[PDB]
Amino acid sequence: TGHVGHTMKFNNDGTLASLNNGQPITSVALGDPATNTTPVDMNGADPAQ
Amino acid sequence: IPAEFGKPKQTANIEVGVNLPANGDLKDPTQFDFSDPDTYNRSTSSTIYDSMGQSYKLTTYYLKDQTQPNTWNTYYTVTDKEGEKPLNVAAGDAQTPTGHVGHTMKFNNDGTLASLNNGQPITSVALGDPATNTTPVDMNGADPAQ
Repeated sequence: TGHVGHTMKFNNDGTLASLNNGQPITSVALGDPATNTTPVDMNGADPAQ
Repeated sequence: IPAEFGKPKQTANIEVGVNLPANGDLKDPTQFDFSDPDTYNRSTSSTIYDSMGQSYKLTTYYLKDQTQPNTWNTYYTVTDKEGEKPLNVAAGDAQTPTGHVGHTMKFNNDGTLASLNNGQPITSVALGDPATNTTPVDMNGADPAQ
């Protein structure tokens, strides 16, 4: 359906192994129609947040 | 014993400070018509005086731009005894197919003012001069170049 998340991996002892294949987790712009297929209706706020 | 005594002074500077609703509906700049309230968002009334002391009603119309975010279109109209004649700005950056010239207001994401009339001061054309305005104000013998 095009919903993009991130994967969290853990070791056998319960400790954190990896997050998003080692890349920082940043989301696409909330109210920007050019980058997000479902832009947030920001009601005049900054769409690039 | 005069009923009215004073020296009339014409209106030259009008300082307006307003807060514009950020959640208001977007409007079409090209479809603006001061006779149709649904084309714009808000309208305020102000009273102005000519050189001879006649009172006139100045109605200010605010439109929220749909094409450009955080952008507002503001129009001016002068009300005389024949009707409500729109007032045009000489160098305003808000233009309509109907020939009504306003000025554009841009705002930053934190809510502060970003720019006014592309950085140029707001000067309106002469009220009663038919050579400068397509809709002259009938100033009743007062100064037409105000």
